[PDB]
Amino acid sequence: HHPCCSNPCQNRGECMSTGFDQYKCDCTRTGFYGENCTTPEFLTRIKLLLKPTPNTVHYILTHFKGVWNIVNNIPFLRSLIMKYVLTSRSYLIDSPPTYNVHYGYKSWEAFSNLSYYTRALPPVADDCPTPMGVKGNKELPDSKEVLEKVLLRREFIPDPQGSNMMFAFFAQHFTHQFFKTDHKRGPGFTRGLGHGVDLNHIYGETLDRQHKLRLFKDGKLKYQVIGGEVYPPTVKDTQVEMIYPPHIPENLQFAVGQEVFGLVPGLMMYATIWLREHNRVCDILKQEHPEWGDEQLFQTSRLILIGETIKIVIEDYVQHLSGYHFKLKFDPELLFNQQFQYQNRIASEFNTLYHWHPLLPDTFNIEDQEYSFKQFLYNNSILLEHGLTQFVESFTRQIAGRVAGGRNVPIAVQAVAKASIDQSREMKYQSLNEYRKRFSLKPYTSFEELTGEKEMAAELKALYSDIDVMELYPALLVEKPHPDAIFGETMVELGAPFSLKGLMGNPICSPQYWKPSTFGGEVGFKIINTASIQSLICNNVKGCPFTSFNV
Amino acid sequence: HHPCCSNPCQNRGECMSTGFDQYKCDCTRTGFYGENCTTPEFLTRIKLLLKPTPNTVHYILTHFKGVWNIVNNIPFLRSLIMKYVLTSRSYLIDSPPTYNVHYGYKSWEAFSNLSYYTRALPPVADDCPTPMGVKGNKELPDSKEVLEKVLLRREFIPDPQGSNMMFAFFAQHFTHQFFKTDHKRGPGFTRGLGHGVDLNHIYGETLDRQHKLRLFKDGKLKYQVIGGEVYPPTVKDTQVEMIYPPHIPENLQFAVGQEVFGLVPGLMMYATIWLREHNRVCDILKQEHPEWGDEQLFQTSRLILIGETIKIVIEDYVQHLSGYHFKLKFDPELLFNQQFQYQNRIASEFNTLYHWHPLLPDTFNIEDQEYSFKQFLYNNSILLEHGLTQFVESFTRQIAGRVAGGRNVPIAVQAVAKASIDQSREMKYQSLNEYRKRFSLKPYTSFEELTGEKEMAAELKALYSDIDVMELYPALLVEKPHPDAIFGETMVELGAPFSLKGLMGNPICSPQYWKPSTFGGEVGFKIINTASIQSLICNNVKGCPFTSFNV
Ligand code: COH
Ligand code: COH
Ligand SMILES: *[C@@H]1O[C@H](CO)[C@@H](O[C@@H]2O[C@H](CO)[C@@H](O[C@H]3O[C@H](CO)[C@@H](O)[C@H](O)[C@@H]3O)[C@H](O)[C@H]2NC(C)=O)[C@H](O)[C@H]1NC(C)=O
Ligand SMILES: *[C@@H]1O[C@H](CO)[C@@H](O[C@@H]2O[C@H](CO)[C@@H](O[C@H]3O[C@H](CO)[C@@H](O)[C@H](O)[C@@H]3O)[C@H](O)[C@H]2NC(C)=O)[C@H](O)[C@H]1NC(C)=O
Ligand SMILES: *[C@@H]1O[C@H](CO)[C@@H](O[C@H]2O[C@H](CO)[C@@H](O)[C@H](O)[C@H]2NC(C)=O)[C@H](O)[C@H]1NC(C)=O
Ligand SMILES: *[C@H]1O[C@@H](CO)[C@@H](O[C@@H]2O[C@H](CO)[C@@H](O)[C@H](O)[C@H]2NC(C)=O)[C@H](O)[C@H]1NC(C)=O
Ligand SMILES: CCCCC/C=C\C/C=C\C/C=C\C/C=C\CCCC(=O)O
Ligand SMILES: CCCCC/C=C\C/C=C\C/C=C\C/C=C\CCCC(=O)O
Ligand SMILES: CCCCCCCCO[C@@H]1O[C@H](CO)[C@@H](O)[C@H](O)[C@H]1O
Ligand SMILES: *[C@@H]1O[C@H](CO)[C@@H](O)[C@H](O)[C@H]1NC(C)=O
Ligand SMILES: *[C@@H]1O[C@H](CO)[C@@H](O)[C@H](O)[C@H]1NC(C)=O
Repeated sequence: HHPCCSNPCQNRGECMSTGFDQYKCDCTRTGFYGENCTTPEFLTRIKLLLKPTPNTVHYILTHFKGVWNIVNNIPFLRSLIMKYVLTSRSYLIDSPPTYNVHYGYKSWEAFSNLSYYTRALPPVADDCPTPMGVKGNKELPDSKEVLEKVLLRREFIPDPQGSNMMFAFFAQHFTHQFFKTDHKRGPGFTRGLGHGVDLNHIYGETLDRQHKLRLFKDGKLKYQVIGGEVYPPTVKDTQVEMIYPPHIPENLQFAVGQEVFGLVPGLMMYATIWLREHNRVCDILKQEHPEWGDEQLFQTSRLILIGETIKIVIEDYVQHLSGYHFKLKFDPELLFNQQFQYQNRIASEFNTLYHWHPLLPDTFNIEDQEYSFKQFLYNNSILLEHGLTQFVESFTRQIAGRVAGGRNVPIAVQAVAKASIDQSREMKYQSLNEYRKRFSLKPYTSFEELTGEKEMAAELKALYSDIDVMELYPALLVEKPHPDAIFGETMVELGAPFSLKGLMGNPICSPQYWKPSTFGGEVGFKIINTASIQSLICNNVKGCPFTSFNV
Repeated sequence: HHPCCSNPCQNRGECMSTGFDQYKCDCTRTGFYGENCTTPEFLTRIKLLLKPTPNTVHYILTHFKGVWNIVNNIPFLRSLIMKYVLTSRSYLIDSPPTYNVHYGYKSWEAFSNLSYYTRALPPVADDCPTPMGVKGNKELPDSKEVLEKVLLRREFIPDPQGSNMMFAFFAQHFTHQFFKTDHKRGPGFTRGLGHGVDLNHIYGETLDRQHKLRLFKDGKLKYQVIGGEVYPPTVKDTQVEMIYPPHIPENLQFAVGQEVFGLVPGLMMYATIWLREHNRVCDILKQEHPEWGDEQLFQTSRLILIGETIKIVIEDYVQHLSGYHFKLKFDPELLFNQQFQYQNRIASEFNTLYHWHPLLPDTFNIEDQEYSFKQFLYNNSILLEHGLTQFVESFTRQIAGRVAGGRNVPIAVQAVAKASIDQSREMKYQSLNEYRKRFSLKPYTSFEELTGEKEMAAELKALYSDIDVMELYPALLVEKPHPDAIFGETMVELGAPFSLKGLMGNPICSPQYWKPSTFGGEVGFKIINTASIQSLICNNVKGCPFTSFNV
């Protein structure tokens, strides 16, 4: 078998076979040496003695509310802290990207082929004696048994952090610009070739699709007016291909950037809000620049919406998830005297960890109605009937499920949760503990340490035998959550660096783009710098209902 | 007409219209303020006073051989100076890239559409009152007149720097991996989507093409053996599309990575040399890793060849071009504590300035034969008759033509030179002095200052009237050369920053790639770090003939 099956190299050292039975570890720039790169260099000793744990940094940020109140009101210090938040997470992600599902070693093919998701850890070799390498049993536990024992929802568990349905649907809408698995090719492949926040879910992935969605007047996107309200145009009008069941009538087949957004009225809500926003920004730009043509109005509006999106994701969305008392800041300038790569490649593990189906409720509560999954799926009538104002009011009110803590996956989507495990295995993911070490965390020594609890730990020990063969995805869903939090430590420590890179990596955050002239001057720049989830809703939804990401 | 037609913004300020008749300059991070970014900040006023001119720096680097002899032999000093050399340029190229032929303002379409060449300066707006903005006559001079008066070769002018045909054909082969204009779409479009040193001219732009060229045994490329000599395989055997006129014998229809390489036996010489090198690197790696498959052998060899290419381009090719007494070094480690983006986008102006058709001789002298263009074009028969050994010996001995200094473009390729001019105009290039200002050079004040002479200066003045509307491409070919040099100041100052970025930007230069394990261990790594144009020929050409880029 492959000599590297046992994952012998530690601390980011690269394994390489040196014969049928032998390996070598490349220890370059890791700060360690020896056969397995475990012997610390002197300066590394001093850094390991000094640097605080992830769980210490997290306490400070989630406590001392009174001190953060001082810090948040002093611009110099807020900037300084935000700088730290950005740069600490930096060295964790390979940029330029490295491995993918087919390449456990660097190659030009892996670098150059954008159809692949990248990989934070190489896949387990095809010939390894166990699924995880050398440890554990010959087969992993049946995914069905794993799902049923510790993942599936008994009683609904509300998110103690107070996440609402505006948050769950925003998460779904936002992330589906860059998680677009190409099922024709396989789970390690993506159709999101821009690899980040390019708003293709509004504008289309291809220029052909963008042009069918565009009005070609005033920079705008096509739309229709139903009962005085602006909604996306139809499939029959744009000739834009969308995914709908056969029985969905012509008038209810809305056409938007991302082919799947007719699945859920929650997604169509956000699709409508953002289409309105784009056309709203066109109106503003036209006032500032009566001399501009359609193409410049369109392109400039797009850039402004990319900035709004990054702004919102950091300052409302990430802010809410973090539970930090410190006020996060979207300021590209903080990175201007740092080493940082303005480029991104979406990691497969970023997709996997983002399978937050526990967020979904048992029913979808809009006004006085309580819709089942059967009723909610593919029903845009629900949207037209109630209206966007009622959708926002209702979803702002309705609490989401806890993600970590185990047993919170709604039964309606059990097939989807099983697929994340199966697909995880098909893509040959390494173990939870391998991923924890890759992200500077101590491996878990037992299932009890992982769950924080006794009953689930025992199911898992009976299923997996060894903690070092526990899989990443189920673990994220069963993990001991932070105190009163939606997530546990592994989700946060893996998620945040991937997030930082997708957000700050965007070319609009680079010095040559981050100028008022890129956005049509000071007014356009200001739209970016004052954007929020509330203003997005307020500016585009009748009656300006109150909103946020918590109940 | 567009209010930015006159190009009022200086010092890299950005121009933006604010109404039909007004503009605003964006001076962010330029070091200047005021209406056209012409007033220097205090620190800028100081930076200017002290910073040496490019001609001063050029003089220092081409004199004091006795000091450079010391510096070249003290590794620490050599690295310091090279670090300066690499970082002085840097800040001159927009990366992430910005403009293109269709976008004179930043847009997502320009950022993301890899089919375009990028642009160091935005195009002149379509509605400007004169071809170059507002200066000059309503029509530029007839391109045939410019070509005939100041470009076409009367007597052959030899390169006073001693460049040979090994150099000339090296330039053509190397640059045709990234200058691959998509004539189906227009001059501003490329088929080289990898945008740099990917070695697609050897391996193919697409996976379909690569797979047809590969042997699928031991990582190797397919080949044929004619008279005991290894040559590229045929169109018939591989089903690889090549450009050949109908009359070419089947076995002389060689198939290689780049479709136009059958055009010149000169190019097919290097295609054969590099094909040999790849299969040779396979043999070494197979010996090191008898446990590896064909796929890993191929990919690792590819990475090694990319490293070899960059190494040779810096230390032999650029070294020779530069005229420096200082020895340039290929060492990615020098940028690890620097700010630098590991990405590149090929600029249209880099393509334009690289039209060095004056390098070409009047005849091609191999052994005792003198070949005319008509005889040499498409004649791989010449290659087989004489052999690679005689090709190298002959090409090492034959002098190339001077590029600047005027009147040295061979009439055999007059259509190509005319096209360079016509295409510049179709792509709406800004004028020479606009390009000089973009690259930190004083604009030329007269045609006599540009040429250093009187006769061409007078023809150019009668043709163009104003120096401020002189065009880039003809200017590079008539420019007064550096003392006893092949080029003028404008070629070096524009060319060098584009080069750095295309060489150091490559992902193999990034800290996560620049490790022995990336190249299959110390043995792969050392092939890169000891590569030279002499070693390339020595290892792959029968009899190990002496070679170099100068006669
Ligand atoms: C971020 C939170 C989130 C939410 C709230 C959410 C809400 C919902 C929802 C109710 C609104 C339904 C009916 C579904 C149903 C699905 N989801 Co999500 N999904 C979410 C994150 C994801 C992600 C990420 C993927 C992977 C998408 C991809 O790769 O294309 C996904 C994939 C899926 C798939 C395809 C899985 C497969 O077979 O490969 C289905 C079906 N699901 N999801
Ligand atoms: C670098 C020096 C150099 C040399 C030595 C050289 C040597 C020779 C040569 C030798 C016998 C011949 C017959 C030609 C003839 C041509 N060259 Co060059 N070329 C050179 C630099 C270039 C560049 C750069 C282009 C643009 C290619 C593109 O953009 O596709 C080019 C383009 C061309 C074209 C039209 C573009 C196309 O259709 O591909 C012809 C015809 N030529 N050239
Ligand atoms: C990026 O990687 C993709 C996966 O390797 C690759 O897609 C693959 O491309 C090949 C070659 O074009 C396809 O093979 C096809 O052609 C062969 C030989 O003629 C047939 O026998 C096959 O049936 C097939 O039609 C593969 O189908 C395809 N593999 C997939 C989709 O998984 C992309 O081409 C790569 N992208 C780039 C830009 O090179
Ligand atoms: C890269 O940017 C390219 C430059 O615009 C772009 O090429 C253009 O593609 C469009 C749409 O695919 C073509 O326009 C089409 O318009 C109508 C359809 O209603 C047809 O009748 C036309 O024949 C044509 O298909 C343009 O012709 C084409 N422009 C060219 C080739 O110069 C690329 O599509 C962009 N690439 C990406 C990845 O977006
Ligand atoms: C190198 O790291 C590896 C860890 O996998 C070690 O390999 C061995 O570890 C055990 C102790 O010597 C032995 O029982 C095994 O034979 C072997 N492991 C396997 C899976 O074959 C090795 O000890 C480490 N060496 C150093 C210097 O610490
Ligand atoms: C700097 O920017 C330029 C823009 O061109 C300059 O405008 C020009 O002023 C000239 C001197 O009087 C005029 O001859 C000319 O009318 C005008 N150019 C055009 C095309 O309108 C601005 O005056 C100057 N501003 C400052 C403050 O220096
Ligand atoms: C293209 C991908 C980039 C966009 C993704 C953006 C956000 C995804 C959000 C969260 C991922 C998972 C966990 C992060 C939770 C809290 C962050 C605190 C750390 C920080 O303060 O950073
Ligand atoms: C990393 C090396 C780059 C630094 C070079 C520093 C000084 C170079 C001096 C002169 C170079 C001469 C001419 C420039 C014109 C074309 C570039 C050719 C190299 C390439 O095709 O790329
Ligand atoms: C082989 C070159 C063809 C050029 C012929 C047409 C252009 C005439 O051009 C003339 O050429 C003369 C001789 O070099 C010069 O003295 C003149 O300055 C130039 O205008
Ligand atoms: C569709 O949703 C609507 C709400 O307007 C509901 O009345 C109807 O029952 C739903 N149809 C299905 C198939 O569930
Ligand atoms: C082909 O090149 C050969 C030299 O081997 C030469 O004799 C012959 O004239 C060339 N063919 C043409 C069409 O010039």
